[PDB]
Amino acid sequence: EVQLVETGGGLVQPGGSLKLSCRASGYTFSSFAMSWVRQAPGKGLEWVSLINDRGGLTFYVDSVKGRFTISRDNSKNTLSLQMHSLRDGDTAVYYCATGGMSSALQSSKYYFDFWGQGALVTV
Amino acid sequence: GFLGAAGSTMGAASMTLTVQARNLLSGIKQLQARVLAVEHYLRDQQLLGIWGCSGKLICCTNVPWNSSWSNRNLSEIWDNMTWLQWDKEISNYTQIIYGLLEESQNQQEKNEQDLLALD
Amino acid sequence: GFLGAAGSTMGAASMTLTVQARNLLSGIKQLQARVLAVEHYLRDQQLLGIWGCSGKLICCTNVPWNSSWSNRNLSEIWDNMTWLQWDKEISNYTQIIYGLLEESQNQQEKNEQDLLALD
Amino acid sequence: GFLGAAGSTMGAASMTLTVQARNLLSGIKQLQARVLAVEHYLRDQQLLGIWGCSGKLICCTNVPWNSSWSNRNLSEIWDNMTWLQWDKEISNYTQIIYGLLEESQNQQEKNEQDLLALD
Amino acid sequence: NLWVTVYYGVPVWKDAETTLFCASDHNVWATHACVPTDPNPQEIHLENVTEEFNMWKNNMVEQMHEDIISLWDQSLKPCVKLTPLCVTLQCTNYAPKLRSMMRGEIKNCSFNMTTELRDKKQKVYSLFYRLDVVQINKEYRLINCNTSAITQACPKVSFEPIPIHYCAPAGFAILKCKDKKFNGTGPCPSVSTVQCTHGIKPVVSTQLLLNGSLAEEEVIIRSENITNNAKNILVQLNTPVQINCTRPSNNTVKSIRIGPGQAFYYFGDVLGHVRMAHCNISKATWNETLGKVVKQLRKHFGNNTIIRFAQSSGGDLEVTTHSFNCGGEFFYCNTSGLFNSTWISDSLILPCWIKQIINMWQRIGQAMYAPPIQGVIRCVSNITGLILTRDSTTETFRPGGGDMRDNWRSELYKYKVVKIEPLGVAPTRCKRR
Amino acid sequence: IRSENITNNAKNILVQLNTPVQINCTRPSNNTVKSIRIGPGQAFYYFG
Amino acid sequence: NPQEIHLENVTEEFNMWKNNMVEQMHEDIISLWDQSLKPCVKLTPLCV
Ligand SMILES: *[C@@H]1O[C@H](CO)[C@@H](O[C@@H]2O[C@H](CO)[C@@H](O)[C@H](O)[C@H]2NC(C)=O)[C@H](O)[C@H]1NC(C)=O
Ligand SMILES: *[C@@H]1O[C@H](CO)[C@@H](O[C@@H]2O[C@H](CO)[C@@H](O)[C@H](O)[C@H]2NC(C)=O)[C@H](O)[C@H]1NC(C)=O
Ligand SMILES: *[C@@H]1O[C@H](CO)[C@@H](O[C@@H]2O[C@H](CO)[C@@H](O)[C@H](O)[C@H]2NC(C)=O)[C@H](O)[C@H]1NC(C)=O
Ligand SMILES: *[C@@H]1O[C@H](CO)[C@@H](O[C@@H]2O[C@H](CO)[C@@H](O)[C@H](O)[C@H]2NC(C)=O)[C@H](O)[C@H]1NC(C)=O
Ligand SMILES: *[C@@H]1O[C@H](CO)[C@@H](O)[C@H](O)[C@H]1NC(C)=O
Ligand SMILES: *[C@@H]1O[C@H](CO)[C@@H](O)[C@H](O)[C@H]1NC(C)=O
Ligand SMILES: *[C@@H]1O[C@H](CO)[C@@H](O)[C@H](O)[C@H]1NC(C)=O
Ligand SMILES: *[C@@H]1O[C@H](CO)[C@@H](O)[C@H](O)[C@H]1NC(C)=O
Ligand SMILES: *[C@@H]1O[C@H](CO)[C@@H](O)[C@H](O)[C@H]1NC(C)=O
Ligand SMILES: *[C@@H]1O[C@H](CO)[C@@H](O)[C@H](O)[C@H]1NC(C)=O
Ligand SMILES: *[C@@H]1O[C@H](CO)[C@@H](O)[C@H](O)[C@H]1NC(C)=O
Ligand SMILES: *[C@@H]1O[C@H](CO)[C@@H](O)[C@H](O)[C@H]1NC(C)=O
Ligand SMILES: *[C@@H]1O[C@H](CO)[C@@H](O)[C@H](O)[C@H]1NC(C)=O
Ligand SMILES: *[C@@H]1O[C@H](CO)[C@@H](O)[C@H](O)[C@H]1NC(C)=O
Ligand SMILES: *[C@@H]1O[C@H](CO)[C@@H](O)[C@H](O)[C@H]1NC(C)=O
Ligand SMILES: *[C@@H]1O[C@H](CO)[C@@H](O)[C@H](O)[C@H]1NC(C)=O
Ligand SMILES: *[C@@H]1O[C@H](CO)[C@@H](O)[C@H](O)[C@H]1NC(C)=O
Ligand SMILES: *[C@@H]1O[C@H](CO)[C@@H](O)[C@H](O)[C@H]1NC(C)=O
Ligand SMILES: *[C@@H]1O[C@H](CO)[C@@H](O)[C@H](O)[C@H]1NC(C)=O
Ligand SMILES: *[C@@H]1O[C@H](CO)[C@@H](O)[C@H](O)[C@H]1NC(C)=O
Ligand SMILES: *[C@@H]1O[C@H](CO)[C@@H](O)[C@H](O)[C@H]1NC(C)=O
Ligand SMILES: *[C@@H]1O[C@H](CO)[C@@H](O)[C@H](O)[C@H]1NC(C)=O
Ligand SMILES: *[C@@H]1O[C@H](CO)[C@@H](O)[C@H](O)[C@H]1NC(C)=O
Ligand SMILES: *[C@@H]1O[C@H](CO)[C@@H](O)[C@H](O)[C@H]1NC(C)=O
Ligand SMILES: *[C@@H]1O[C@H](CO)[C@@H](O)[C@H](O)[C@H]1NC(C)=O
Ligand SMILES: *[C@@H]1O[C@H](CO)[C@@H](O)[C@H](O)[C@H]1NC(C)=O
Ligand SMILES: *[C@@H]1O[C@H](CO)[C@@H](O)[C@H](O)[C@H]1NC(C)=O
Ligand SMILES: *[C@@H]1O[C@H](CO)[C@@H](O)[C@H](O)[C@H]1NC(C)=O
Ligand SMILES: *[C@@H]1O[C@H](CO)[C@@H](O)[C@H](O)[C@H]1NC(C)=O
Repeated sequence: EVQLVETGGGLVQPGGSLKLSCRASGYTFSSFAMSWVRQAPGKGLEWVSLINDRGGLTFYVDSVKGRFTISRDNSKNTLSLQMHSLRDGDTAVYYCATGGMSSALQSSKYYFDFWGQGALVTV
Repeated sequence: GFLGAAGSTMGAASMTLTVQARNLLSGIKQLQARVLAVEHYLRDQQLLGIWGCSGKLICCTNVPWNSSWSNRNLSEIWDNMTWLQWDKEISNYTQIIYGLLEESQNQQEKNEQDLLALD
Repeated sequence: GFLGAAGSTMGAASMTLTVQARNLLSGIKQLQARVLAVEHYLRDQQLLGIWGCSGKLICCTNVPWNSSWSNRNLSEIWDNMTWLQWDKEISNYTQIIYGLLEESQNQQEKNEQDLLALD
Repeated sequence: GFLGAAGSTMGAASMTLTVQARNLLSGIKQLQARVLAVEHYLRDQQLLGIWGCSGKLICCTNVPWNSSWSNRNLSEIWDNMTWLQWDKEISNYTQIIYGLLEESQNQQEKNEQDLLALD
Repeated sequence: NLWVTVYYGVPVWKDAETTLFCASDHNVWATHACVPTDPNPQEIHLENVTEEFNMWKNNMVEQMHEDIISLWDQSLKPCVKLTPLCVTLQCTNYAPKLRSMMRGEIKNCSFNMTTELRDKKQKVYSLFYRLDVVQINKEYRLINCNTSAITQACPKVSFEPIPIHYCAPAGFAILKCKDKKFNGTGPCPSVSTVQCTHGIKPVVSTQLLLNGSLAEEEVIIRSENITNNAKNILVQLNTPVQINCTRPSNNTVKSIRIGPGQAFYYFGDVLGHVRMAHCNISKATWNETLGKVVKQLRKHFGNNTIIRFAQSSGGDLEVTTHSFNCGGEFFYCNTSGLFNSTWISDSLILPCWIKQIINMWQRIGQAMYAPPIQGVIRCVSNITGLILTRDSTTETFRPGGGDMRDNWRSELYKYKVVKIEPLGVAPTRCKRR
Repeated sequence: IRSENITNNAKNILVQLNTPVQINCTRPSNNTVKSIRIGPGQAFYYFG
Repeated sequence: NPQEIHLENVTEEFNMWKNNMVEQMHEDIISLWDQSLKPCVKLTPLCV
């Protein structure tokens, strides 16, 4: 079956940096667009960043455009997220997911079809 | 390679358009053949020009797909069919699409001229 | 139809440019004639290129109208004149307008390059 | 004049591209010469096309400078060297630069298609 | 929710007929309007592509025909036209005191040649072959006198075939079937795109296909309609058969001036013995090759049908015999022993006659005079295919032949020319601003 | 009536009619035709 | 009216013995000579 596993660091301090990495299996990595979302204990679901199937295009929420980078290594089937400053309001369980965008040769998606286990980012 | 993707699916084959574009420009009868090849090239470039595509290889337009030309879904068309089969499938509709593209571009250019006219 | 608007007003005739554009392209002297037609087409396309209009039938520039070339109002020019009469009235100015268009495009290209140079 | 800036510096020469470009178009053997000149012109136009530069004489691209091709500084290249010297300076790298420009334009067009797809 | 997207550079083609270019890396087969071949020609296999080929609707053969006719006419124009040669010939037998079968074939004729000055005549003696001289009714005339003036080919121009590569013009491409046991028509699932074809030797022959290509695996029998007796049957072999052909007699060539700078060359005394030209084919090799052809015939016509071979004895000599260019000389070989077997459920000697006056491509009104060649001629060629035609309990058929287009078709059967259509459309989920 | 200069006598007057005039022309003699060969592949045809 | 422009600070290398204009001059002059004398009388009867 399809699997998606979040990995990365744990405790961070304000003003630092953190790289998260998702390993995908059970499907062709390069055939799906992906995104990063977060769930804070005191919040609901929210979207953070979106990456295309190739990786050429990236999109972010206004609150992180100047700090976060979403990237992907298609040969390693690995999605990466580099974060900076890591403010107290950024503490949450972060997830990566497949779906949410399409190449315009595949049908419309705009949905997050497969969700990983998640990893907790604590400031 | 030239036509190397000819047997590939339409999606995969869309990534080699520059190979064909570069290679298509690679006793009196031989000069006539060269002149006719040039005329065909120029007619195709003029046809792209009138549509407002300029030098783009993949030109997106404002003309909707009618679905009567072909009722296949996007995934079936791009992943399970070749360009030869697709081109044959819609050979009866090509001139209608071309006419719609010319009309759409004429309206677009007039609309742009009127927008530019606003102070 | 081809040149059908030749006797129509300039305004109405501006909507038929597509037909003439398609009709510009459609034994040693037959080959020579085809080559000459190609050369004239390419000269016109290059002239549009230097003006920054290679992809359009109608394009606006930044060159002002002198008003000495013709002091008619837009209503008189577009509604009460044919294109043949207009062409005759500015036959002595066409190359001056062409030179001004080339200079304007050169200034636009240099200014665009400098704007793109800013981070 | 034609090639008048040939001995001038690259910066000054960049302001005379229009006259040199306009003069590129200007029994059987002379007809062959005309056809060959047209073919070379169209080869250059198609090369500009696949790079997305068909509409202008000065076209900036998204390919970075490698610095291995030439390690001269920008001021040296534009204010001291002539275009003939520059052509000699990078004569061994043209086939790489053109390929990179082709790949860059292909990626740019695909990105544009994906951006247009967003509702 | 879909819009039209226009693509340029689509790998789609349509059938088309256009002019092809000559490529080849003096010789009459060397076209002046021809360029060197590519130093590294490309062959790009098309995976998961099937194309319908039809060797009988291939317009590349017509272009090859027109190219050869034009090339030969242009090459023969700047040569001496033998108008004063059609004169009364006082002829006797060159060597009547012989016991070989060549005796009576060579005539020793005397005439006048106009010299160079218009006021003088030069009595000349020369030898001609029997097949080139007809009695006026001793007094004889050249066989061509009642057809057309005959042009002397320039002896400095070689007639040895040079492989010619046909290249597509820009905007077109050549597809190769590249499919083992392809019968000349129908889909080919192994299509490969080539910028230029391989070199095609413009070999001129009848009945037997010489210096051509071989079948990849087995003998291939190609016909527009295998059951139509009126259609030519082209058999491609997978096992070449060597044929040893010779004109064992020696020769010398004399040269005289007939006009203001126009030299005429003619056959002189024969040295040594006078012997007839002939070809040699080993009997076992022919028997096995013919058995393979018969096996293919059994596949098409049945295993228990009686198969009979016969000679095409009726028709012009240029058709009833094998036409072979050996060292530049034109041989007309009987070779009846090759098509004499009947099939049911050390070496062979093939006599040949020599002609100096020929009419190529069955064009009546354009005779050509071949210069003589000094010495003794021996050559070895590869038989790579056969031409057969057919007239039931018994199926009797004959070599037939007599049309050069089929030979070029035999070599060009696997190629097709298509026009590239770079434009196309497709629905996509995008919209222009 | 068409002319370069209708009063210049050095030019022709081209008249385009508004009615056709039918004309029947003939060579009534029943002539023999003969042919001969005059050279290799060359033949001359003549009135008999 | 001729049109020429001096190229300042341009040092081009020339080689008059590798110039292909000489071959074109020769070929064109011989072509003009041969073509211009085609529609003329060939003096066959003088070789007497
Ligand atoms: C074809 O085969 C015959 C044999 O039947 C060859 O004839 C011999 O040729 C050699 C040549 O030096 C002579 O020495 C022999 O005396 C010949 N013998 C006979 C019986 O004829 C003939 O030469 C062969 N021809 C070719 C072209 O290979
Ligand atoms: C063709 O025949 C003629 C005579 O019919 C040959 O001419 C004679 O040849 C003999 C041979 O010794 C000479 O002695 C005579 O003097 C020749 N007569 C003349 C008038 O020349 C002639 O040689 C024969 N041609 C060939 C090639 O054998
Ligand atoms: C078929 O190919 C053979 C091999 O090239 C040709 O035979 C050669 O012809 C040249 C022509 O001058 C000779 O110099 C060689 O000595 C010949 N070699 C042999 C082994 O015969 C032969 O002529 C070709 N046949 C045709 C019809 O073109
Ligand atoms: C032109 O008219 C004359 C008479 O007006 C025709 O001459 C007659 O031809 C017929 C043909 O058989 C003869 O039987 C008459 O005896 C002729 N009569 C006279 C008076 O000539 C002539 O045939 C006409 N020609 C054409 C071409 O119509
Ligand atoms: C051809 O079909 C096979 C079948 O699986 C596929 O693996 C291969 O990639 C295809 N190639 C092209 C060029 O379509
Ligand atoms: C779509 O096809 C139908 C079929 O008749 C036609 O009536 C309709 O006008 C078409 N619409 C467009 C936008 O082409
Ligand atoms: C496309 O249409 C075919 C037709 O049966 C269907 O099987 C397939 O699931 C469709 N795909 C999509 C993505 O709608
Ligand atoms: C196109 O027209 C041909 C007849 O001209 C017909 O056989 C074919 O089915 C048509 N195809 C479509 C898609 O309408
Ligand atoms: C021609 O003139 C008449 C005058 O009444 C006008 O109605 C008509 O529209 C004109 N047509 C064109 C093509 O100028
Ligand atoms: C209009 O043309 C005249 C012609 O000499 C010129 O003097 C004047 O400056 C021009 N005005 C503009 C605004 O171009
Ligand atoms: C245009 O100018 C003409 C005279 O040149 C005048 O009669 C007409 O009313 C003017 N129209 C406008 C709209 O100014
Ligand atoms: C152009 O100049 C010529 C010079 O005689 C003059 O006759 C003509 O009327 C002028 N035309 C215009 C539109 O100025
Ligand atoms: C050649 O060099 C001199 C040196 O100052 C310069 O003034 C001149 O403009 C140069 N030539 C050209 C054509 O620029
Ligand atoms: C410069 O060119 C060399 C050529 O080997 C290449 O390895 C290197 O990555 C290039 N650097 C950049 C920044 O493109
Ligand atoms: C650029 O190169 C020139 C070449 O001589 C040199 O004089 C100049 O100082 C260089 N400038 C820099 C900033 O490297
Ligand atoms: C180009 O390469 C050759 C050797 O392949 C070298 O001698 C020459 O200097 C090089 N030129 C440049 C401008 O790099
Ligand atoms: C050569 O011409 C003469 C007449 O001048 C003729 O008698 C003689 O027979 C001719 N020669 C031959 C071999 O016929
Ligand atoms: C003379 O010509 C006829 C046909 O015109 C031909 O049948 C005959 O064979 C020719 N004579 C000879 C000797 O070939
Ligand atoms: C060639 O093979 C195809 C295979 O379907 C067959 O239909 C055709 O009749 C064959 N033709 C010949 C001449 O063998
Ligand atoms: C092929 O030959 C058979 C044999 O009788 C005949 O019935 C058939 O009509 C022929 N077809 C063609 C197309 O010649
Ligand atoms: C043909 O001649 C060559 C020349 O040596 C010889 O090797 C070969 O065996 C001969 N073949 C036949 C079938 O005579
Ligand atoms: C070879 O000849 C014999 C006759 O002795 C015949 O039986 C045999 O079938 C022939 N070879 C082949 C392959 O048919
Ligand atoms: C000939 O033999 C083959 C088997 O090799 C068989 O399929 C075919 O039907 C046979 N034909 C006859 C007429 O016996
Ligand atoms: C071949 O020789 C035989 C021997 O009798 C003869 O009957 C036949 O007609 C000859 N064939 C040719 C084409 O000369
Ligand atoms: C054909 O073979 C028979 C013996 O099977 C023989 O008597 C006859 O002469 C041969 N004919 C030819 C032309 O080889
Ligand atoms: C053939 O004749 C020539 C004449 O030049 C001679 O040199 C050669 O030795 C002769 N060869 C034979 C085998 O008689
Ligand atoms: C005949 O075919 C063999 C196949 O290897 C080749 O080596 C030989 O050179 C060929 N000879 C001729 C004369 O074509
Ligand atoms: C032709 O008719 C026009 C009608 O106005 C007239 O002005 C002209 O002079 C006439 N020319 C001739 C040569 O009759
Ligand atoms: C026309 O002919 C008359 C006859 O004298 C002459 O006076 C007049 O000048 C001529 N005009 C032209 C334009 O030829």
